[PDB]
Amino acid sequence: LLSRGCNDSDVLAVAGFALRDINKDRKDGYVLRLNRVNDAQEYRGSLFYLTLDVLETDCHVLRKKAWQDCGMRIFFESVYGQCKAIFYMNNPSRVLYLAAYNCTLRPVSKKKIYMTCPDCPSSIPTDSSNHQVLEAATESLAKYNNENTSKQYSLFKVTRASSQWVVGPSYFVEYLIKESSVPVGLCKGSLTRTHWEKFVSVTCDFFGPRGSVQYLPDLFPVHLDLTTNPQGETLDISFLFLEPMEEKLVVLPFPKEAECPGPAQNASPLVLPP
Amino acid sequence: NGLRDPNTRWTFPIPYILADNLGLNAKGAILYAFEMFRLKSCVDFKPYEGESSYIIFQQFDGCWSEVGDQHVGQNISIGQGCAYKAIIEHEILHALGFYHEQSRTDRDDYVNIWWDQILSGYQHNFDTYDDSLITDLNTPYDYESLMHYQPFSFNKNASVPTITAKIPEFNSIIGQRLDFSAIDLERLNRMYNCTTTHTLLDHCTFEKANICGMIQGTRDDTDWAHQDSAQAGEVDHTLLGQ
Amino acid sequence: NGLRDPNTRWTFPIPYILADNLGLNAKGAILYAFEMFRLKSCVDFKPYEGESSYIIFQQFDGCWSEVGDQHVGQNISIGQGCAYKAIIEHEILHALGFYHEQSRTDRDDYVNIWWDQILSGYQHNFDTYDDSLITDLNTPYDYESLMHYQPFSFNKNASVPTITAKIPEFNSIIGQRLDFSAIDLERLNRMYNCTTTHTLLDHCTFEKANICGMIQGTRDDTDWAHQDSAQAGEVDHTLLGQ
Amino acid sequence: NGLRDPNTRWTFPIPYILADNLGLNAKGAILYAFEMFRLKSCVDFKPYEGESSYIIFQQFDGCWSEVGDQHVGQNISIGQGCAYKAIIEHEILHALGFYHEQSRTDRDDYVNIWWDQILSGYQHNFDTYDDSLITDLNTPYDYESLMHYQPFSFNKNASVPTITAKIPEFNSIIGQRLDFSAIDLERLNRMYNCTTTHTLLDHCTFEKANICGMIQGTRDDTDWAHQDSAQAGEVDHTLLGQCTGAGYFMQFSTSSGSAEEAALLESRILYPKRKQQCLQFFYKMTGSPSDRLVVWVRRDDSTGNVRKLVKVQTFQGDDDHNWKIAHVVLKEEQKFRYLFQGTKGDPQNSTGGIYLDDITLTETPCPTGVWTVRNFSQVLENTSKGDKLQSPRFYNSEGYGFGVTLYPNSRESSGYLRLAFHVCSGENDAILEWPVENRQVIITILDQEPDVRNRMSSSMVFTTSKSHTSPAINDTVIWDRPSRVGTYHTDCNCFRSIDLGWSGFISHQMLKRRSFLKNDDLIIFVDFEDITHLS
Ligand SMILES: *[C@@H]1O[C@H](CO[C@@H]2O[C@@H](C)[C@@H](O)[C@@H](O)[C@@H]2O)[C@@H](O[C@@H]2O[C@H](CO)[C@@H](O[C@@H]3O[C@H](CO)[C@@H](O)[C@H](O)[C@@H]3O)[C@H](O)[C@H]2NC(C)=O)[C@H](O)[C@H]1NC(C)=O
Ligand SMILES: *[C@@H]1O[C@H](CO)[C@@H](O[C@@H]2O[C@H](CO)[C@@H](O[C@@H]3O[C@H](CO)[C@@H](O)[C@H](O)[C@H]3NC(C)=O)[C@H](O)[C@H]2NC(C)=O)[C@H](O)[C@H]1NC(C)=O
Ligand SMILES: *[C@@H]1O[C@H](CO)[C@@H](O[C@@H]2O[C@H](CO)[C@@H](O[C@@H]3O[C@H](CO)[C@@H](O)[C@H](O)[C@H]3NC(C)=O)[C@H](O)[C@H]2NC(C)=O)[C@H](O)[C@H]1NC(C)=O
Ligand SMILES: *[C@@H]1O[C@H](CO)[C@@H](O[C@@H]2O[C@H](CO)[C@@H](O[C@@H]3O[C@H](CO)[C@@H](O)[C@H](O)[C@H]3NC(C)=O)[C@H](O)[C@H]2NC(C)=O)[C@H](O)[C@H]1NC(C)=O
Ligand SMILES: *[C@@H]1O[C@H](CO)[C@@H](O[C@@H]2O[C@H](CO)[C@@H](O)[C@H](O)[C@H]2NC(C)=O)[C@H](O)[C@H]1NC(C)=O
Ligand SMILES: *[C@@H]1O[C@H](CO)[C@@H](O[C@@H]2O[C@H](CO)[C@@H](O)[C@H](O)[C@H]2NC(C)=O)[C@H](O)[C@H]1NC(C)=O
Ligand SMILES: *[C@@H]1O[C@H](CO)[C@@H](O[C@@H]2O[C@H](CO)[C@@H](O)[C@H](O)[C@H]2NC(C)=O)[C@H](O)[C@H]1NC(C)=O
Ligand SMILES: *[C@@H]1O[C@H](CO)[C@@H](O[C@@H]2O[C@H](CO)[C@@H](O)[C@H](O)[C@H]2NC(C)=O)[C@H](O)[C@H]1NC(C)=O
Ligand SMILES: *[C@@H]1O[C@H](CO)[C@@H](O[C@@H]2O[C@H](CO)[C@@H](O)[C@H](O)[C@H]2NC(C)=O)[C@H](O)[C@H]1NC(C)=O
Ligand SMILES: *[C@@H]1O[C@H](CO)[C@@H](O)[C@H](O)[C@H]1NC(C)=O
Ligand SMILES: [Ca+2]
Ligand SMILES: [Ca+2]
Ligand SMILES: [Ca+2]
Ligand SMILES: [Ca+2]
Ligand SMILES: [Zn+2]
Ligand SMILES: [Zn+2]
Repeated sequence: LLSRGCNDSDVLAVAGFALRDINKDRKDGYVLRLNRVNDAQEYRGSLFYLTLDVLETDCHVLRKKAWQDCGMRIFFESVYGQCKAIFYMNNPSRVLYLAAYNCTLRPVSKKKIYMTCPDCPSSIPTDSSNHQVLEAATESLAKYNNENTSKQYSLFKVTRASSQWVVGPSYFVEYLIKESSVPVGLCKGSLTRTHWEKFVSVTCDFFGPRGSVQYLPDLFPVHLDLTTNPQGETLDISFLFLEPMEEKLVVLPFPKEAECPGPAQNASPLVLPP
Repeated sequence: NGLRDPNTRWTFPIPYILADNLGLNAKGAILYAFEMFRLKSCVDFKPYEGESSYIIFQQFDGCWSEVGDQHVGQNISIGQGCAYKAIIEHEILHALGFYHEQSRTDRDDYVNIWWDQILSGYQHNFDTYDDSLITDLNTPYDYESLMHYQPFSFNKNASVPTITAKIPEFNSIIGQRLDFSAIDLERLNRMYNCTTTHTLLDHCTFEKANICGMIQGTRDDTDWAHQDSAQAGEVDHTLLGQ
Repeated sequence: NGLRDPNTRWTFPIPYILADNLGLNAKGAILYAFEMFRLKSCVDFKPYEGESSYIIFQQFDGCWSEVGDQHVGQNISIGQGCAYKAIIEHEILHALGFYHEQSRTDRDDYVNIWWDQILSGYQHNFDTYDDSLITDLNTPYDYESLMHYQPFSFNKNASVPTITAKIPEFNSIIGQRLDFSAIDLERLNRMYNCTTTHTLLDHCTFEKANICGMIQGTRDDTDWAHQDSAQAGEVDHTLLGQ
Repeated sequence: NGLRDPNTRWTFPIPYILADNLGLNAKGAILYAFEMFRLKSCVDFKPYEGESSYIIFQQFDGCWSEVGDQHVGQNISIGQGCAYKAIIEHEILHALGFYHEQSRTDRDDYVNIWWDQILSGYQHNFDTYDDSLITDLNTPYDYESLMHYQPFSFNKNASVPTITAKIPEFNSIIGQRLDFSAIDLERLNRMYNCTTTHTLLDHCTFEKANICGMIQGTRDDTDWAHQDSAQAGEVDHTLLGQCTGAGYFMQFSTSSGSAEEAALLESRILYPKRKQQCLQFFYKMTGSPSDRLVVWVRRDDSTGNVRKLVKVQTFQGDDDHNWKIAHVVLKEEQKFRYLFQGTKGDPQNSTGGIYLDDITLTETPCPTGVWTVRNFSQVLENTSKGDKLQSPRFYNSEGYGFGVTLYPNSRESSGYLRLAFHVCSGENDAILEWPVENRQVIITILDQEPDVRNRMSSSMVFTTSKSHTSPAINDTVIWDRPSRVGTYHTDCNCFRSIDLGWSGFISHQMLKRRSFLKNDDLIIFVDFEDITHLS
């Protein structure tokens, strides 16, 4: 394999399509953003094994926006980590294809956020055992079902959540919805319960290659060894074409992670793998 | 509780922006909080005019600030329900390089943290800092601090406090949100070398025979007595015969 | 009474030379005055190391200082008897840009000058400076000031006062040579942005319920009461039951 | 026994690491061993700061070192039970470049190896090295060497020695683990070109008429006599009348003249290398109780003139008239001179004077408590097995009261001295943290030689620990507050803990050698200091 510099311009181009394909496969959670190429190793078109260090954008994967259309999350909201990937590009046929991936993600260290900004909403382990998260999402939904009545909506799933305690308990939530079947939108919301008076807010916004994703707790382990075979093991990409060109392919064991790493889209150690 | 590194200091006035996502009430309350800083300290604020570091105030999720001057300029959030002056003063004290009072290095001497009563994943909000990160500004731990968390902060059970004073009387006082404490002003002044304040022009209580540099006319007829509260039933207002 | 122009302000530590024409008593009295400055303000002193301006203290004729930092470095004189700590402190306050208290712009509101009782050839030592030359530092005229002249100063007749307070009580007070007054420190601190004294490390009178951030041990058997001074003989030392 | 190749030499200070697999007791004992190197040689040590060659001290299996500087940096092991200073000193001598003494090229001229008594597969540890590997540094074979091996070394049968001296007396001496031998220090000095040592600042036995460059005041009233031990019944402490015409000391007669007449004896100027020093000396006050021996410092007044007097410690007459030992903590960071004033008090009630001999001045802490036991040879005969003596109660720097139990005849073995520490209740206990979690006891039987390089003071070390317990105290920690957990003694109106230390701290046949019983009496030093800060 020809190991490729992480700043190599063809690799920098490939990484943006590989990431788009990774999002294309993802059917739940949030659109990932490149922070910086951290590995790229090439079998010989061109087949790349990769490690991309990555952030989370503010857009859910069910939203129709491309990842380039979207913004980065604020420091305290941040999720980040590593995507490991296998992707091919044929220069004559202009082919661009992710074969497989595995992505490990973490929230930013809740300690390092508190060290940078003490009142910043600290992210919550996402489950139904946080009854106040359920109360926050149901209250923000109930507010929207009063702000509009041309349609009415139901809570599908709570996705991202944080809370704060500077005015009493303040909770902040993101959740999927459908009408009162498949979701129709993502809604942000909040609930702030001062002893003398509630406050409620809401927004509503409206709407493959084998791999895996995990949002692990904070203070990047990943696996993608599709074969053990030192001679390599067979793959086929010949289905991509209207005519029967001979395009069988080889996967060898996953390559281990001087023109490296690439420059970061956000250089803060809050969102940087080791 | 002050961020030690002197690079993290502002240079007054702090240039600021009020984003339009703030409700009118929040914009007005932020200006009222600045008038309290200008009245109790040499801290001042100016509208933004192209400075490298500045505060932008915005109605984001919750109510929070980065700590000290971030030299690129920085967000303060004042989320819905955080309009009261003391919350704004608390956040502006974070932008002015202060941490919470229960995050002092010595805090364990002054408060109990009931760790098992804190909500899971919220234990960090009670992380202390070492004396390399933070100065005490040679001041005691102040329970009456605006930075101090209320007894029920991040608690599992609404009947049960997260944090309590080792001097049990201060259970009732920790996390007052009236105003700056006297020691919070002392610390802010020791941080920013203040002595005057922009908006207290004079005061007098007459406790000194100097009568605050007041003088008595001579084109008038007589004089006001500098009357001593010793006479029966005839006390001053400063001490009311105390 | 402070010189308005900020260029006239020292930058601490003020580097000093003690000239060898000074007696030992005068050298030691100077270093003792420095300890009082360091103890009551952020004013600090260092031995000379080639700086552009510095004080040299001298046993020249009389006891006198140029006012404020002359950026070439300047004489102070300490003639016989000016070895007294308060007279060194007075001359160092001149060096720190302070004029006499009876030379305030408003001084005529507070003190009579008996020009007829001044020695002929010395009336100009009772000149008063306009407010473009001097600030009040937003302070009252202070009879207790170390910068004030006593009643019998430059007088023809030893029995007859040159200068008297219009509040007549203060005739018994003006031109004290004890120490800095509280307003002399308040002025000095406003002039130099001093918030913390170099040597006052801590003080406590327990007047506040946080007991000056003291704590009680748990290794010991028991605790000290924070005691209310209310019982019949058992008064505090700060207030003596006043 | 020194490694010949000069590329194997260290360059001082030796940079070191204490690995956290070391117990606190081992960490403290290693630093204490470094203090003994600095007190007897120009060897010095420093914390590691990224140097190429260094020692990392660890708690591996057994207790060992690589020999000489290994330029990549090297391990020392101090396995459990190796804490005692002499073992640490032995392994640091290996790292300095010394092989075992019975591995000398010429050893066979001096010792017998009973090869058939050695364990099979260990005999190679008794190999002798050629003169191309090793120098003698022009020194004889030393049976007293700390680098020697005990008779019972790697032996099959516990009754039978592996190694014996050809001169049969030294069978009782080989493999001493008191300290460095005199010859071990001479070799160490000859290897590294040492002449001074970092932590002996001064000493004086008054042997020369020069009086060690001391002087006498002239602003005082009179003088100390530089007094000859030849006068009957008035022996100095250095020789105690063992030699005619050679024992000398300072004496200040208080038997005549007025009260409050005085003489200053004043040292030569000293340039301290540390912030603290301990002025040891020996003295007598046979004169009226109202006589005062006052120790003073004259120190640099910061103009470079040594004229600032500082009264440091006053010694007053007691019923005892035999030679006492004194230690005065000095705290000098600028050049100075130590001074003795004697003050005459009621000469109408003095038949005697004040005496000084055997001064030593080390840049160290002082022994925290010092016990003398008088007529110790007579005590050692009179005492039955398992009888005890107890020290009066010392206080450490933190205010913990403590003492030592001496059992002159061990009940645990014949011909051995047992010596043990205990905490005592005292006026401070109510505020101190209990148990004594990490305080490090060092007990030393002082070798009474003024020159610290001539001293082989026996010393044993332990750290009071949470693991130290007994059923006699319901399996609670021995170092808990002595009013709770100790036993009462009207003998000092104290509680005392259960005692911990060593059965056979030293044998009688060892204690009778050297200067451990110099004036027919025993001197024990105790230190008891917190070592939590090494964690
Ligand atoms: C005169 O000095 C003696 C002791 O000094 C010795 O005798 C002188 C005459 C000279 O020869 C000196 O060179 C020589 O050192 C004083 O005698 C001592 O008095 C004290 C107080 O009464 C006694 O102390 C008590 O001792 C008992 C034990 O016996 C204890 O239980 C007590 O607690 C207490 O310590 C001491 O025994 C006694 N010593 C002797 C050897 O007699 C004498 O008091 C003094 N005279 C004056 C007028 O000062
Ligand atoms: C409050 O008052 C303080 C004095 O009491 C000010 O502290 C001094 O600020 C100086 C800069 O204005 C510092 O000088 C710099 O020091 C650093 C090392 O700390 C050097 O590298 C720099 O070279 C030096 N600057 C120059 C131009 O050479 C002083 O060190 C510092 N003194 C002390 C004792 O802290 C505070 O700046 C002031 N703060 C505010 C918010 O007003
Ligand atoms: C005590 O604190 C004062 C603030 O409370 C300091 O006062 C500030 O000093 C600045 C210089 O160090 C002044 O800047 C100058 O401003 C004028 C316009 O007023 C400009 O022409 C100058 O170019 C400008 N100088 C520079 C280098 O930019 C501030 O105006 C001034 N602020 C006030 C309110 O007076 C004192 O300096 C400080 N004194 C000491 C001894 O610490
Ligand atoms: C204790 O004193 C010893 C002398 O008694 C010192 O030994 C001398 O060290 C020199 C280096 O510092 C040696 O010079 C080198 O010698 C070798 C051959 O031995 C040459 O190849 C080198 O070129 C030469 N060095 C240079 C720069 O040319 C001396 O030869 C050596 N003398 C003897 C008699 O051995 C010890 O080094 C000293 N110990 C310490 C720790 O300082
Ligand atoms: C203040 O918070 C806002 C939150 O919106 C930050 O603005 C976002 O920043 C990221 C990264 O630059 C962009 O992708 C988004 O498009 C921004 N959104 C908006 C609405 O501008 C902002 O960067 C924070 N910091 C400052 C100093 O303003
Ligand atoms: C929240 O805290 C309160 C106060 O400690 C708990 O109240 C106790 O509840 C039980 C019954 O569940 C009663 O037997 C006790 O008498 C109550 N104690 C007091 C002091 O009133 C309450 O149960 C806690 N709830 C949760 C969910 O933690
Ligand atoms: C100093 O002032 C006093 C008071 O004005 C003068 O004292 C008076 O002198 C007259 C004679 O000229 C006497 O009759 C009065 O009895 C004095 N009064 C008092 C209070 O004693 C004094 O003469 C003046 N001296 C000088 C040298 O000017
Ligand atoms: C000191 O001895 C230890 C224990 O053998 C050495 O530590 C490890 O030793 C094995 C075998 O050499 C290596 O596989 C490990 O990588 C070593 N780890 C470390 C942290 O060194 C150690 O190397 C020895 N020497 C020194 C200078 O420490
Ligand atoms: C260790 O050495 C001693 C001394 O030679 C041996 O002692 C003998 O032991 C036997 C009984 O086992 C007795 O009959 C002899 O009288 C003992 N001799 C002496 C001189 O006391 C001992 O046996 C040896 N042990 C081993 C295991 O070799
Ligand atoms: C020590 O021995 C001497 C005799 O040499 C005797 O007089 C003295 O009382 C003994 N002292 C003690 C403490 O036993
Ligand atoms: Ca009037
Ligand atoms: Ca207590
Ligand atoms: Ca002698
Ligand atoms: Ca003399
Ligand atoms: Zn806060
Ligand atoms: Zn060995």
